[PDB]
Amino acid sequence: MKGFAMLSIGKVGWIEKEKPAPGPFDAIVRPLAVAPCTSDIHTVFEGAIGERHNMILGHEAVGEVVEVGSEVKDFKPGDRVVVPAITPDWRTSEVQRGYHQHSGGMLAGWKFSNVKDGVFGEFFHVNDADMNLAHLPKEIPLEAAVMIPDMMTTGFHGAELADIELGATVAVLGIGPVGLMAVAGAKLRGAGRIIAVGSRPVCVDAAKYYGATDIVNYKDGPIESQIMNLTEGKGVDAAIIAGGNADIMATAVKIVKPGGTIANVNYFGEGEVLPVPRLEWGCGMAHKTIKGGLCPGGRLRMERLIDLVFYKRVDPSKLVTHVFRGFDNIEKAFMLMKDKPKDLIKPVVILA
Amino acid sequence: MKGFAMLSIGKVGWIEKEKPAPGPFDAIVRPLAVAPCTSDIHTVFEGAIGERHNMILGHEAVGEVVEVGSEVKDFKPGDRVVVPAITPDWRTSEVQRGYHQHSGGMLAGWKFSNVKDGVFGEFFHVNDADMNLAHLPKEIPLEAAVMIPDMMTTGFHGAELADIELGATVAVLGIGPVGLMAVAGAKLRGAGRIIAVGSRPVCVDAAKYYGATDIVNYKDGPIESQIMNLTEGKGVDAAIIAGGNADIMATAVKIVKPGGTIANVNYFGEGEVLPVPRLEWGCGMAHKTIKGGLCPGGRLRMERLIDLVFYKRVDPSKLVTHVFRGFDNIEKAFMLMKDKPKDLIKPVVILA
Amino acid sequence: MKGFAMLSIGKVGWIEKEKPAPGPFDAIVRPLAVAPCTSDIHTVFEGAIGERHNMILGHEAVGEVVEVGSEVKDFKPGDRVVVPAITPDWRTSEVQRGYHQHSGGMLAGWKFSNVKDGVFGEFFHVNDADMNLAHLPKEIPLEAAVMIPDMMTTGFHGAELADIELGATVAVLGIGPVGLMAVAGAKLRGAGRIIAVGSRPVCVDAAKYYGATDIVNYKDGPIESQIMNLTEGKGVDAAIIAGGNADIMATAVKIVKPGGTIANVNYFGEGEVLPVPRLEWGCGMAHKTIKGGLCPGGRLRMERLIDLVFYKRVDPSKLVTHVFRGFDNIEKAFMLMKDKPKDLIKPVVILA
Amino acid sequence: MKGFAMLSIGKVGWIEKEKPAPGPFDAIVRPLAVAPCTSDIHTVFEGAIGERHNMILGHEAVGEVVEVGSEVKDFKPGDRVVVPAITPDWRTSEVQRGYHQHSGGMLAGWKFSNVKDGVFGEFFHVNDADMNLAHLPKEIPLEAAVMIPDMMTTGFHGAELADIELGATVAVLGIGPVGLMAVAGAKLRGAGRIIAVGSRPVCVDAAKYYGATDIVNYKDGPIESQIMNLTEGKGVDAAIIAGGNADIMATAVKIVKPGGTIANVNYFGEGEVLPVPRLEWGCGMAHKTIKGGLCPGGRLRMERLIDLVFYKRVDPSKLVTHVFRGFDNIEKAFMLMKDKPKDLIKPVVILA
Ligand SMILES: [Cl-]
Ligand SMILES: [Cl-]
Ligand SMILES: [Cl-]
Ligand SMILES: [Cl-]
Ligand SMILES: [Mg+2]
Ligand SMILES: [Mg+2]
Ligand SMILES: [Mg+2]
Ligand SMILES: [Mg+2]
Ligand SMILES: [Zn+2]
Ligand SMILES: [Zn+2]
Ligand SMILES: [Zn+2]
Ligand SMILES: [Zn+2]
Repeated sequence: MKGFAMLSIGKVGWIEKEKPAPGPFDAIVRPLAVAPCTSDIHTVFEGAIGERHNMILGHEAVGEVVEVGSEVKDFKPGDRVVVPAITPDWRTSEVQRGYHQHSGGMLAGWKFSNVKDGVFGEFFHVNDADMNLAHLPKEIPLEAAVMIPDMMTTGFHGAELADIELGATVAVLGIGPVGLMAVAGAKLRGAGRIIAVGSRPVCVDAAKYYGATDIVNYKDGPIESQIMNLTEGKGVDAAIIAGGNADIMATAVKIVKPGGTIANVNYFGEGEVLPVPRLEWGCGMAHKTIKGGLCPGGRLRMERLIDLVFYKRVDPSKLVTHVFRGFDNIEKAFMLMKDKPKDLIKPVVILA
Repeated sequence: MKGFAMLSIGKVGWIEKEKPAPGPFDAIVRPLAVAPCTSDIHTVFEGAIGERHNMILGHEAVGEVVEVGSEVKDFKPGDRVVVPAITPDWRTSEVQRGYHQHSGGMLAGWKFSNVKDGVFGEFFHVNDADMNLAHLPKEIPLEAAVMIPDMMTTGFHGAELADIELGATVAVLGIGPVGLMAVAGAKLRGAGRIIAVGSRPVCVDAAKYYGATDIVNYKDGPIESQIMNLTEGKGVDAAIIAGGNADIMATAVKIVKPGGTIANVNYFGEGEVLPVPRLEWGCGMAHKTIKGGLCPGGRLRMERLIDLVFYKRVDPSKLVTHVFRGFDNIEKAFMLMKDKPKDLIKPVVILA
Repeated sequence: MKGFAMLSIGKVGWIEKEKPAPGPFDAIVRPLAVAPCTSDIHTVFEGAIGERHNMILGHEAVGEVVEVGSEVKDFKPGDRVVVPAITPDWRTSEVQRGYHQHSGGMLAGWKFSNVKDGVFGEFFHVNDADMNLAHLPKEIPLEAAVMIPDMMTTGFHGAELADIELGATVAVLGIGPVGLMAVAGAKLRGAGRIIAVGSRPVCVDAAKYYGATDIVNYKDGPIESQIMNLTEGKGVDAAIIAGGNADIMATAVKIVKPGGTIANVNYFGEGEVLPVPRLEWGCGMAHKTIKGGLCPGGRLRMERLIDLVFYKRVDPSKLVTHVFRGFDNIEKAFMLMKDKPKDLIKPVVILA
Repeated sequence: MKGFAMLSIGKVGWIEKEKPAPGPFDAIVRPLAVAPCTSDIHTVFEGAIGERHNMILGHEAVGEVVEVGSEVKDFKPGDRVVVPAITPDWRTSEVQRGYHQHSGGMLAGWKFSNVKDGVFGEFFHVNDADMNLAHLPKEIPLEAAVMIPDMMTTGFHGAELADIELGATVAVLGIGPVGLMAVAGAKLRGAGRIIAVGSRPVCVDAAKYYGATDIVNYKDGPIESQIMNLTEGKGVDAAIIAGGNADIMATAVKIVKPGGTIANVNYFGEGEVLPVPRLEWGCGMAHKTIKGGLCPGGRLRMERLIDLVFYKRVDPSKLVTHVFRGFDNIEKAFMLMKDKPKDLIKPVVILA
């Protein structure tokens, strides 16, 4: 089996492994469309996950079931499905506590390209298919559906974590593809004014498209000072962090009103301490709740979002700026993620 | 002072009372636009709230502050403001418990046209100006603003009480002006498929406009059996009741899945017991939570929805089907509410 | 294998079935202690759950794992374990919605003595041992442990659903074994004044022992008015229904303040509609949230409640008012529950 | 009027000011018992809240209404009341958002000894008497009652923020007088195992009394490793921070399992950044919510805790280790808090 993988930190390239075999509850899927995530980049050229040798990359795919186990009941070979980035083992302690994201350990929900070969192969292995796969309606285009596995649940679980109230003002720090979905999520939660913080013209134009009402470029002065003016010094009702480094946490706390929420879905890789300003955090009493969690995965999550797209509630189409064909391009698309052109948001390779 | 009021049960007609005086914290407002509510009808021709003599009617109004109290600080004469239906007394017990709608009593938050003279007068009295009035931006049309005081908050509170989840399937029972806002509400909470239950063609055409994805007319079979078909027998994740009589509660509990929520914002007046089917209510264990409450009021509440319209989040314009002029029409508009023409949703009289 | 079962409605008696075989993920447990539930009585002598033939009864058991499936990993033969009444199939949809009680259907989480042979046999079958069993520390006495599987979770789930707040005033309608644990539940959620509604002298004495501060005997006038008296017409903050018929739902709504919550864990069998007084329910607007759900089950639920006992948080012992020995007795103890002696609360049969 | 106050940072001593005059809705109270707060110490010898000149200190008092406003209706001279540390202005925006602690600004609800003269005087001023005062039952001793205004609400609010679940394991970092009330609050939220982290013997003896089941003395190794052991490496379900500096935040995040809650009610005064270890915070994805808010104040809050004491649900008595008589000792008591003797927890001076 041919598959684009991580060779060792700082080194990738196509390799060959043995086609996976489904367990009684698993399914083997053949990619139809995939996408590279900035996370893979950090995983390969920054060892964000530790050292890994010959691990196929990728965790965002839409495929066709080619083989199922003896115990799979809802998916048969030939079925078109959307595959979640998070594919947990549903029979664990934490699944009973309500946090499947952490089934069997912190961030254990995430398997693809972490402790299991990713989706960038001629085939890949999905565990517990009846629990972790969702059928793909034929009316939803491959390009768009692939934004569902990770971009859309991360952005949306940003908006979810914020406890956004009807007509509340929400600030989104980081307008990348995840931020763009976090902006759409704030709009899906009844957000009134949505202040998107970003500087890429391609990202800002998309943000306005998804509901952004005010754009804030940091190259105009401090973010906390700009948001404060925009809100007559009232601050925002919530702040969703979708990107940036450690610092961005301080910004968040400073622009959020007392009793406000700061929801984080960004993956910090630098330093070892995320800054929480004690003065603006009411010396630990301003009731500014800070949240931060991995995006939900699993069938239901996928089906939920799939309806959101099916009923024109949101269209992830705008996130895809590049489209390529054939496996060979999985590599071209990948690198494209390492050096973000000013016209790039999210590339996708149809696998025809 | 001139004002259209309720004389005796079944009897209305213009009367004259003394122009009200502000307290140190209250304000006097001169209406700029108002709307009759079916409530008033029930209040007069059905004494839904008891016997009342010479009570100026109306509780939905957008006006101008003509006179403030000595202690009012955020409102002066000349200011255009939206006056919420619910204008509670913020210094009570229930306010500390978080239920201003019941400040000082059950539904005591509601004063206008209940224990206070309505807004259908040359002038009306608004208690606690700084806590119960909200500035109306010039860009928002009066026809529209007037829908915020009661229709939008009630409709929206329906969605709010429902505990909708991203992608969740919501069913709204009753597509009246309130139900229509409940349909926009659910869509504002990120509902996916929204099933609107109603028959009036003028109502359904709006329902589609506000997010309904499927129309269910009881004239085609039992509602419960239809929703069950549309949802492959899965049922809905939540059902908002915005109209109907006692029965409808049974429908609700029957269409919602175990674990779902039945949110009610409808005003039931007959019978003395609301039906909750034990069988499909899991014999008291299918976790189908039932909620029901008076719409929130107050400045903040209004502010929030004012922003929703301000940010083209939702447009209440479509609720206004008829626009009249001058006080005199407050009566034609009132009657018009009694006998709902097949082309009427919500009548509004401008400038008086 | 010998086992006391339900032959047909109104008829019970011992029968013999073949000893169950564990699936790769199940376990075979040998009871060490068990207890009859009023639900068995109704299930048999009132077909509360339909016609059943040769169905071993009982669902509250403590025992020893005698055989495990090839895939079980946390349980081995010889282990002492507490077995939850609810033993769901954790790989279902509703488990992703957060309601394992309804995994695969409304109330589907409950298998023992419903769709699966009960625990009143020389052996019984527990599905998904790692997800549905919990180790029993030797320091906890069997008489006590057996109260955890159903009585404890149900009563505690009463308090839980009640949304009790520190110092809140709770009322427990029905002080049977479940009400008793609902009384300890409220105390566990930091309830201040706890009003227990009941007449049996043996129950009231236990109620006082678990935290009730006032006793209300319906034999002294209408409950609704008596509680109104005790609370200067303020009413209670929440009302936990732990027994009664359908009429109790009304009493509940009537004693709860606007914004309060009615939490019901009682299994209603009569009639086909649970009354909800529209008047005192604010005509559908006093915000009186009504909740009612089956008790949670599974390993975790059992581990949590086990620690409560282990750390002397609560002592179920007082619930056990009779102790028998040997299977023979499983029948005498069964009958004992049909005709509640004025000195009975909960009988338990030791060792098998 | 005689009163012990803050002359300027680092300097204190009695001073004289004019007896305060009640506004239409206020009340003047004469102290019957009061107590020093570690915070006054910081506020004075560490300017934790800025420079201040001649500000009467203290915020924890039980007194006698000596004069009420013309508008006050629930309080008359002679009445014995408990006066909450937090005494907000109930007619603000933040109050409609449900955070009276921040009425008029961040932490703005805390007036006493912050922006208003404290309770350490012959008389003191209480704004909004009907909203911010609560009657003290004669059965509750003064020593005990003075522990309600700040210690109890803060400790309890810690447990409240933690989102503790029945049987959940909770850790309390810091067992000071507030931490002792968080240990009590945890037990009041249904906690099973409660791990108290502290070294002062008089504090641990009290900790055990309030429900602590395990004592962790940092002088035996790293707290995180000790808790990890005690918990088989599982970690705690919640961590309430009631003392320590910045670092303690790191400890919390390191001992709480994924999906756990770090609830802070500690007042941090050093540095400008509270540490949040990215590694063990799941790099911003371990779903380890961090909370932290000012203790609730107001009449209702006080009435709730008063009931808790009235129904022997908790007894603050053991927090009081010293008692003194007359004003003169308010200073002896104050200094007693600056240099914590090994036998001190909370000093109270009776008869003002
Ligand atoms: Cl704003
Ligand atoms: Cl559907
Ligand atoms: Cl009371
Ligand atoms: Cl443990
Ligand atoms: Mg579909
Ligand atoms: Mg505006
Ligand atoms: Mg243990
Ligand atoms: Mg009392
Ligand atoms: Zn990416
Ligand atoms: Zn109307
Ligand atoms: Zn029973
Ligand atoms: Zn203190």
